[PDB]
Order: sequence, then C-alpha cells, then structure tokens
Amino acid sequence: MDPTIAAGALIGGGLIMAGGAIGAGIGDGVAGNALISGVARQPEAQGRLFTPFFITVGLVEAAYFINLAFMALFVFATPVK
Amino acid sequence: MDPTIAAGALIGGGLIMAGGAIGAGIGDGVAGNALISGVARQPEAQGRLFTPFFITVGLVEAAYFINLAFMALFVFATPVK
Amino acid sequence: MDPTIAAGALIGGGLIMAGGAIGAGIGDGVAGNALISGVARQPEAQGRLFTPFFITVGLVEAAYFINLAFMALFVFATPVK
Amino acid sequence: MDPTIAAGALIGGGLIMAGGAIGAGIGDGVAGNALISGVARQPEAQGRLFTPFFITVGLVEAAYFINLAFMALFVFATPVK
Amino acid sequence: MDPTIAAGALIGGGLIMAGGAIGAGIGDGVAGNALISGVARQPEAQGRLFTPFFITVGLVEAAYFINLAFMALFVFATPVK
Amino acid sequence: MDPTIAAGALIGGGLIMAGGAIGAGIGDGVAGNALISGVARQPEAQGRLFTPFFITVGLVEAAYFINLAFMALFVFATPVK
Amino acid sequence: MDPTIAAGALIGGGLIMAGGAIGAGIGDGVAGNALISGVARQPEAQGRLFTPFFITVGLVEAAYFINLAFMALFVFATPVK
Amino acid sequence: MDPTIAAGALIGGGLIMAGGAIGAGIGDGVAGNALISGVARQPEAQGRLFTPFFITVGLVEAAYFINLAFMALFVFATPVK
Amino acid sequence: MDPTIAAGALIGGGLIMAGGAIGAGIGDGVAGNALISGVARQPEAQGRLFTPFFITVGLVEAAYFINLAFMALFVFATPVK
Amino acid sequence: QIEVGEHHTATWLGMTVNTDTVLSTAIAGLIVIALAFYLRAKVTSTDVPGGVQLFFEAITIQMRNQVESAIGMRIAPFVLPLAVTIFVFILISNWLAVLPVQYTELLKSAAADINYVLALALFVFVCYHTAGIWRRGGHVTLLAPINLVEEVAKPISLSLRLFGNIFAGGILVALIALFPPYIMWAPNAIWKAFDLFVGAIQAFIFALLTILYFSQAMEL
Ligand SMILES: COc1cc([C@](O)(CCN(C)C)[C@@H](c2cc3cc(Br)ccc3nc2OC)c2cccc(OC)c2F)cc(OC)n1
Ligand SMILES: COc1cc([C@](O)(CCN(C)C)[C@@H](c2cc3cc(Br)ccc3nc2OC)c2cccc(OC)c2F)cc(OC)n1
Ligand SMILES: COc1cc([C@](O)(CCN(C)C)[C@@H](c2cc3cc(Br)ccc3nc2OC)c2cccc(OC)c2F)cc(OC)n1
Ligand SMILES: COc1cc([C@](O)(CCN(C)C)[C@@H](c2cc3cc(Br)ccc3nc2OC)c2cccc(OC)c2F)cc(OC)n1
Ligand SMILES: COc1cc([C@](O)(CCN(C)C)[C@@H](c2cc3cc(Br)ccc3nc2OC)c2cccc(OC)c2F)cc(OC)n1
Ligand SMILES: COc1cc([C@](O)(CCN(C)C)[C@@H](c2cc3cc(Br)ccc3nc2OC)c2cccc(OC)c2F)cc(OC)n1
Ligand SMILES: COc1cc([C@](O)(CCN(C)C)[C@@H](c2cc3cc(Br)ccc3nc2OC)c2cccc(OC)c2F)cc(OC)n1
Repeated sequence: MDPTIAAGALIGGGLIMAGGAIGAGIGDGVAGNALISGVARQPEAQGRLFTPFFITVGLVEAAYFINLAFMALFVFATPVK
Repeated sequence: MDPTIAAGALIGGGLIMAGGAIGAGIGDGVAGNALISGVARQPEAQGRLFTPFFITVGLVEAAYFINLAFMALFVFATPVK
Repeated sequence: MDPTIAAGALIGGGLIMAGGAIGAGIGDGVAGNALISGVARQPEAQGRLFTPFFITVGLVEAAYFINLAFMALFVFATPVK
Repeated sequence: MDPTIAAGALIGGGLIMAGGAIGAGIGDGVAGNALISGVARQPEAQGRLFTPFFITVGLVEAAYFINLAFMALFVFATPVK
Repeated sequence: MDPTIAAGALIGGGLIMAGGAIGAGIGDGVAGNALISGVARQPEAQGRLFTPFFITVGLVEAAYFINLAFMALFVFATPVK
Repeated sequence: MDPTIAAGALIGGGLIMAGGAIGAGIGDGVAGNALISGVARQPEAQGRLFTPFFITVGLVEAAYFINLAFMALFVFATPVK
Repeated sequence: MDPTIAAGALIGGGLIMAGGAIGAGIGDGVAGNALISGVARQPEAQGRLFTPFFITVGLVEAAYFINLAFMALFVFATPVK
Repeated sequence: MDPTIAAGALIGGGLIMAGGAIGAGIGDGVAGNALISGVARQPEAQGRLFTPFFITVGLVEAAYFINLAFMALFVFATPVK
Repeated sequence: MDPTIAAGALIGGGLIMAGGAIGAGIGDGVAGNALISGVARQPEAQGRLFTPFFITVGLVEAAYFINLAFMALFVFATPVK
Repeated sequence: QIEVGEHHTATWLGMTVNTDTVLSTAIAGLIVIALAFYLRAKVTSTDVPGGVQLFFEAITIQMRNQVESAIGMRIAPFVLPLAVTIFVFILISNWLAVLPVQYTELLKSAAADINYVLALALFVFVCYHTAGIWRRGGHVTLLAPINLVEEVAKPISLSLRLFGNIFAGGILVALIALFPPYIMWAPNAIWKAFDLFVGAIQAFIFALLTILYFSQAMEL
C-alpha cells in the first residue's frame, strides 16, 4: 500500500529534525559555555567574543536550518512517491 | 487507509520531541554550568553573565520550540494524506 | 484498524520519555557539577550559587515536564485516530 | 489484535527504561566526578559537598524512578487496550 | 500469536541493556576520571577518594543492575503474555 | 512491494542526515568552544587561532557533507532496486 | 512463525552490542584522558596511576562483556522460542 | 521477495553512516579542540602539535572509512540476495 | 520466509557498526585530546606520552573491532534461520 | 562473493585441526627463532651492535622498564621473556599479512582465527594464576562479583580484542577485492598502511596487559 511511503516520510522526517535539535541544542550550549566563561574572565572583551561566537553558532545553526529544509522536502514533497 | 500514516505521525512526532528534549536539556545544562561557574568565581559578575546566558538559552530554546511546533504539526495536522 | 495506532501511541510516548529522561538526567548532572565544584572551592558561596542553579534546573525540568505532558497526551488522548 | 499492542507496550517500556538508565547513569557519573574532585582538592569538604551532591543526585534519581514507575504502568497495566 | 510478543520482548530487552550499558559505562568512566585525577594530584588522598568514588559508582551501577534484572523479567518471565 | 523500498530510502536517508547533524552541530560546538576561550584569553590570537580552527571545522564539515551527498543518493537514486 | 523471533533476536542483540560499544569505548577514553594527563604532568606517578585506572576499566570492560554475553545468549540461544 | 532485504540493506547502511558521522564529527571536534587550545598556549608548538593531532584524527578517520566501506558492502553488494 | 531474517541481520548488523563507530571515534578523541594538550604543555614529553596513549587507544578501539567481528557473524553467518 | 573465514583441516588425534593458522603460526615461529639464532651468533658487547641486536635490546629494556615499574625483578623475573615473545611472536604473526597472495588466499594472519588467541590468552591466564599461587598459595572486598568476572574477562577480553582487532583486516582484504582492479589499489594501499599500525599497537597492548595482569596476580 502507498501510504507506507507517507509513514516513511513522517518517521524519516522525524529523524531529520530529531538529529538537528541535538545538533543545535548542544552545539550552541558547548559554544555559549565559552562566551559566558570568556565574559566572566574578561568583561571588557564582550565586544570581541561575538565574532568567534557567531562564527561557531553560525556553523551549528546552518546544520539545523539545512536539516529543517530537507525535513520540509521530506514531508511536504516526498521525493520518492 | 489511514492507520499506517497515523502510527507514522505518532512515531515521527515522538522522534522530534525526543531529540528536542535532548537538545534543550543538555544545551541549557552546559550553558547554565558556565553561568554557575562565573557566579562562583565573581559575585559582582552576575548582571553581565545573564546577557550571554540568555543569548545562548535563546538559541537553544528556539531549537526546542521549533521541534515542539513541528511535532504538533505532524501529530494534529499530518501534511501527507 | 485501531490497534496499530495504539502501537504508534505507546512507541511514540516511549520515545518522548526516553529523550526527556536523557536531556533532564544529564542536564541536572551537568548544571549540578558546577554547584558541587563551586561549593568545594568556596564554602561561603553556597548562598549565592543556588539562584543561578535553580534557574538552570528549572529550564531543564521544563523540557522534562513538557515531554511528560506530551507522552501523557500521546498514550491517554491519542490525537490521530 | 492485542499481541501487536503487547509488542508496542513492550518496546515502549524498553525505551522508557533505556533513556532512564542513560540519564541516571551519566548524571550520577558527572555529579559524582565533581564530588570526588572536591574531596581531592579540599580534604575537609566531604560534609558540605553531600548537600549539593544529594540535591543533584536527588533530582537525577527522580528522573529515573519516574521512568521506572511509568514503565510498569506501560507493561502491567497497558493504558491503551 | 506469541511470536510477535516474543520479538517485542527481545527488542525490549535489547533497548534496556543498551541503555543500561551506555549509562553504567560512561558513569564509571566519568567517575574514574575524577578518581585518577585526584590520585595524580594529591597522592595522599588515595585512601579517602575510594569513599566518594564507591558512592558514585554505587549509584551508577544500581542503574545497571535494576535494568539487568528487568531485562531478564522481560526475556525469561515476560510480563505481558 | 516497491513502496517498501521507497520508505526504506526515506527512513535510511533520514538516519544518514540525523547522525550527520549530530556530528557537525556538536563538532563545530566543541571546536568553536576552544576558539572562543583562546580569543577570550588573548585577543591578538584571533589571527592565528583560525589556522587550527578552520582545519578542524574542515574535517568536521566533511563528515557532514559526505552524509549529505549520501542522503541524496538514498532519496534520489535508491541504489538497492 | 519463528522468523519474526529470529529477526527479533538479531535486532535486540544488535542494540545490546551498540550500547555496549558506546558505553565502553567512551568510558575507556574518558578514564584514559586522566591517565595520559597525569603522565604528562608527573611522569613519576605513572607506576601508581595504573592502579585506579584498571579499577575503572575493570568496571567498564565488565559492562561491555556482560552485554556481549547477553547478545550471545539472545542470538545463539533465543530464550523464548 | 527482494524488496524486504533491500529496505533492510538501506536502513542498515543508513545506521552505519549515522554512527560513522557522529564518531567522525565528534572525534575530530574534540581533537581540534585540544589543537586550538595548545596552539593558543604555545604558538611555537604548532609545528609539533600536528604530529599528535594527525595521529588521533588519523586513527578516528579509520573508524569512519571502515564504516564507509561497510556501507558500500551493504548498499552496492548486499551480502544475502 | 528467509527475507525477514536477512532484513533483521542487515538492520541489526548496522546497529553493531553504528554504536561501534560512535564509541571508538569519540574515545580516540577524548584520549587524543589529552595527548595533544600534553604535547602542548611540555613540547618534549611526546616521547613518553605514547606509552599511555596507545594503551588507552588499545582499550577503546577494542570495543569497536570486537563489534566489527560479531557484525560479520550477524551479516554473513547469521546464527539463526 | 564474500564468505566468512572457513579453513582447510586435518585430523591428528581424533580432533580436527586447521591446516593454515597452524601453518602461518609455524611460519611466524620459525622466523622468530631464526632471528633468535642469527642474533645469538652475531651478538656484540665491547663492539658496536647491528640492527637486530639494537632492535631486540630496545624491546627487552622497554619490557624491563615496564615489569620493574610494576613488580620487583627479584620476585617475578620470568615475566620479561614471556612478555617479549608475546610482543614479537604476535608482531611477525600480523606483519606477514602485508605481502600480496590473494586471487581467497591461505596467508591470513595467525590471529584471524579464534583458537590461536584463545591458546595465548588461556596460557597467560594459567601462568599468572600459577604466579599468584606461587607467592603464597582486589582493592575492595564487596566488589567480589566484578573480581569474579575479572578472572574470565581478562583472558576473554585479551583473546577477543586480539581476535577482533585482526579479524577485521582478514575481512577488509577480501572486501576491496570487489572493486575494479584498476582503481582498487589506492584504498588497498591505505589499508595496507594502517595494517602495520594496528598490528604493532595490538602486540604492544597485549604484552602490556599481560605484564599489568601479572602484577595484579602476584600482589602481596
Ligand atoms: C522556521 O523556524 C525558524 C527557523 C529559524 C532559523 O532557521 C534558525 C533556527 N535556530 C534559531 C534554532 C533561522 C536561521 C537560519 C540560518 C541559516 C544559516 Br546557513 C546560518 C545561520 C542561520 N541562523 C538562523 O537564525 C539564527 C532562520 C531561517 C530562515 C529564515 C529566518 O528569518 C525569518 C531565520 F531567522 C529561526 C526561527 O526563529 C524563531 N524560526
Ligand atoms: C507550549 O509548551 C510550553 C513551551 C514553553 C517554551 O517553549 C519553553 C520550553 N522549554 C523551557 C522547555 C517557552 C519559550 C519559547 C521560546 C521561543 C523562542 Br523562538 C525563543 C525562546 C523561547 N523561550 C521560551 O521559554 C523561555 C514558551 C512557548 C510558548 C509560549 C510562551 O509564553 C506563554 C513560552 F514562554 C514553556 C512552557 O511552559 C513552561 N510550555
Ligand atoms: C508526577 O511525576 C513527578 C514529576 C515531577 C516534576 O515533573 C519533576 C521531574 N523531575 C524532577 C524528575 C515536577 C516539576 C515540574 C516542573 C515544571 C516546570 Br514548567 C518547571 C519546573 C518543574 N520542576 C519540577 O520539579 C522540580 C512537578 C510535576 C508535576 C507537578 C508539579 O507541581 C507544579 C511539579 F513540581 C516530580 C515528581 O516528584 C519528585 N514526580
Ligand atoms: C550477570 O549479572 C551480573 C551483575 C554484576 C554486577 O551488577 C556488576 C555489573 N557491572 C559491574 C558490570 C554486580 C553488582 C551489582 C550491584 C547492584 C546494586 Br543494587 C548496586 C551495586 C552493584 N554493584 C555490582 O558490582 C559493581 C552484581 C550483580 C548481581 C548480583 C551481585 O551479587 C552481589 C553482584 F555483585 C556483575 C556480573 O558479572 C558477571 N554479572
Ligand atoms: C525497585 O528498583 C530499585 C529502585 C531504586 C531507586 O529508584 C534508585 C534508582 N537509581 C539508583 C537508579 C530508589 C530511589 C527512588 C527515588 C525516587 C525519587 Br521521586 C527521588 C529519589 C529517589 N532515590 C532513590 O534512590 C536514592 C528507591 C526506589 C523505591 C524505593 C526506595 O526505598 C525508599 C528507593 F530508595 C533502588 C533500588 O535498589 C535496589 N531498586
Ligand atoms: C544545503 O547544502 C549545504 C551544505 C553546506 C556545507 O556542506 C556546510 C554544512 N555545514 C555548515 C553544516 C558547505 C561545506 C561543505 C564542505 C565539504 C568538505 Br569535503 C569540506 C568542507 C566543507 N565546508 C563547507 O562549508 C563550511 C557547502 C557544501 C556545498 C556547497 C556549498 O556552497 C554553497 C557549501 F558551502 C552549506 C550550505 O549552506 C546553505 N548548504
Ligand atoms: C567520499 O568519501 C570520502 C572519504 C574521505 C576520507 O575517508 C575522510 C573523511 N573525513 C574527512 C570526514 C578520506 C580518508 C580516509 C582515511 C582512511 C584511513 Br584507514 C586512515 C585515514 C584516512 N584519512 C582520510 O582523510 C582524512 C579519504 C577516503 C578515500 C579516498 C580519499 O581520497 C579522496 C580520502 F581522502 C574524504 C572525502 O572527501 C570528500 N570523501
């Protein structure tokens, strides 16, 4: 029956957003854990830590955004149908 | 007929909220660990540390809330029928 | 018809509680490692350290409790049917 | 049929106990690491450190016991049947 | 038909022992890390450090044994049948 | 029939992009953490710390892109057919 | 028929071995990270550091090989059949 | 019935590259973390710090390439067919 | 018929190689992270740091290549039919 | 297509025995004893040592450092010779797999069969148990069950890690054969390169765990 594909898109799309949330969630923590520490150690450096922080968050959030794109391709398009 | 899609929606939504609470719980923990450590080292620092903390908790909680919105979209409003 | 949707509810609820317990059990374990470390280095800090701690655990426990609510919604209310 | 609900409930209970085990284990390991480190660095500290340690373990252990309870409620008293 | 419940019980045991071993192994690793670091920092502490260590390993292992009990309770004396 | 292969690509292709994002999102976090601290310790190091940082992020992002490609090969080529 | 239990033993046993390798391969690392660092700081300590090391690894490897025993029991000797 | 082993090959090959990209992404991340830290500490040690770096990365890549070879065995040369 | 067992062998062998690569890859990170750092603290300690490094790797990689052995027993020589 | 590690066999005392494994372990043993005779004939003392003597002495003093760091050499001197064979008998036992034979090949390494590693690991077990009983007849009593497993898990993990770490090669040498021969050389090359590293690191850890397990046996 063809509805097995839909179920494969919902389960599979569910994995693409489960892995993405573990990517951003921790990737931004392990990155912010540094910024909160750098601003503890040296307050006047808060202006310059945002470049390394938004590079590393920029890369980590790209992994989430791309995933979210493909999840939409999985669930609203279903390429194999 | 619907039932394999309904099971796939529930399992897909389950994956999205499983990965969501892992991303949320561990990112908040690792961000909060640096907050508590900054307040340990420097009692005067608390007001400055809250900025970096709530930036990182924002970037984290967005990823959980977006997963919660997509689980709700799968479970209450299946896109594929 | 209905029993396979009953399966999807039980497995989906199981995933939600599995991810909730991983995110929460580690979250408190990490945020708590800073409390134990701070109170080891500075016994005098124990009064202040509970404010940032109980913020972080709060946010962490929110991710557990929201998942616990959505597992109860999956297994008792079973939305798609 | 009921056996399919039986397999669903068994896999659901397995997931609930599995995520519970991971959470409790790694949380006790990480909170325990700070306790062992505090007792290494400050020889007198073991008395004070058992308050932060049994707070953080008390939370972590809860997230286990709750999953244990819910696991039994899944296998002995299947909510969906 | 029993074979479905049999496979359910086997995958449930598979999940319970996968989670219990991830938790116990990583908990023992992270507790053992602090023990070796304490002995390499303050060798005079080597007598006391077993106390906090075997508390924390005691909690980490309890999470294993229970699981190991219940996995046998799924696999040899299956609750649902 | 053939649908059982289709979902087999959608599920399996999802898994490839799930472990892909957990790989990149955490990797760029744990590499990025060591750049933010470095720059937080001496701002004039941001010039040279990019030489190791973008190497690691290179390696890491390879482990992502390869999974990305392979996901397309699962969803747009379906090899086993 | 029996082939559903057979597959149930391969997937159940596959999980036991996946969780055993994650738990042990990381533990033996997180513990070893101590050892190396100790030897990097006080080479004179090398001879004593193997005592708390192989205690922790003695616990960790057991959690691998008990999982190997239960996987072997599942796959060679399917208890419910 | 070839499609059933086809879908099993795809889910197995998907798991192989899910675990591969997590092992690769996080291993290179944690190694490059130490590389960036050590190059921030002693900028002159860069030329030396690559020889303990390109070993670990090297080693890690083995455990990625072997999964990539076994993925090709599952997908292009499926063992039982 | 045979195809359900052979699909179970591919999924279940895939899990054994997925958890293998995660445990090894991350292990040889957390161990290498202690080697590089060591060779950054005393840039002439490398010579001896190989003695505890290749011990820890030998323990870690074991948990992967024991999985790979048993994966060939799952994939080519399925103990059940 | 690919198949698991089957064997040619012969029956010598009612029990069947593998024809290779026994052949390739004999080829390793004769080369080891051939180096032992050649070195013992070439041996220097007041003059400068050649390549084989400076190699085997570096191994013997590496083992001496390990054993004398672990236990007093007055108590347990025999664990040094037992440890260097466990290094070098195993080292050559892996290295010979680098030379190309395949076309299915008989020349798989001695550790690509479980019987070899079981005999070595079980021998090491009874040896360190006899060491423990010789001295008289863990670090916490209440851990008896783990200290119960230790006595199984030491020989079982020794054998299984040596088997798994080498059996993977015995499979991968066949896997790359499925690729076109005019492009298969490069991954074959890389893997052949890594083979030596894993063979050496594996010989190293088995010898070191043998020493460190002996140290733990002959305690007090
Ligand atoms: C759809 O639901 C969202 C999504 C998103 C994001 O995808 C990030 C999700 N994170 C916050 C958890 C976001 C984004 C994409 C990126 C892409 C690259 Br490549 C690099 C950095 C990136 N950074 C980003 O945000 C920091 C984004 C995307 C599109 C339009 C947007 O503008 C309307 C937009 F903001 C944010 C959001 O806010 C509630 N809701
Ligand atoms: C629906 O179930 C919830 C959800 C939520 C939250 O999603 C937090 C969930 N985590 C703590 C587990 C929350 C939230 C959304 C965010 C969105 C972005 Br974009 C950025 C930061 C965000 N931060 C947030 O919290 C700090 C939120 C959501 C909706 C309405 C809200 O206002 C009534 C609201 F507060 C809380 C809750 O009750 C505790 N129940
Ligand atoms: C019924 O099973 C439980 C659940 C719970 C909790 O969910 C905690 C779960 N973890 C400790 C394992 C608990 C909880 C919910 C939270 C919600 C937000 Br939003 C923010 C912080 C929260 N913090 C909490 O605890 C610190 C809770 C639950 C229900 C009602 C409550 O009263 C309003 C309530 F407090 C505790 C328990 O017994 C110990 N049994
Ligand atoms: C096949 O089942 C086992 C179990 C075990 C242990 O679980 C250790 C498991 N990990 C170390 C690998 C062991 C154990 C149980 C615990 C229970 C609690 Br509540 C608190 C601390 C505990 N600590 C323990 O040791 C650390 C144990 C188990 C059962 C009976 C026992 O008799 C007393 C017993 F000792 C070892 C084993 O070897 C084959 N096989
Ligand atoms: C039956 O299987 C167990 C379970 C347990 C525990 O769940 C601990 C589980 N961890 C070690 C992994 C335990 C427990 C429950 C908690 C509940 C909350 Br709410 C908050 C803190 C809690 N802390 C706990 O331990 C400190 C517990 C359970 C029941 C009765 C108890 O007696 C009053 C009891 F102590 C222990 C055990 O030992 C054989 N067997
Ligand atoms: C929707 O697919 C993407 C992919 C990508 C990347 O894969 C990065 C993914 N990360 C951020 C999670 C990227 C990439 C591949 C690499 C490959 C190797 Br081997 C080594 C370094 C690599 N570094 C990279 O960038 C850091 C990339 C790939 C292709 C074209 C590109 O040009 C547009 C391109 F930028 C970015 C993206 O943004 C919309 N969308
Ligand atoms: C499309 O599949 C790849 C694979 C790979 C690698 O597997 C590394 C993957 N990481 C960077 C994420 C790589 C590799 C294999 C190794 C094997 C051992 Br045993 C030891 C060290 C090893 N080191 C390596 O590079 C660091 C490799 C493999 C084959 C051909 C290659 O030549 C093109 C080649 F570079 C790179 C790649 O780039 C697009 N695509």
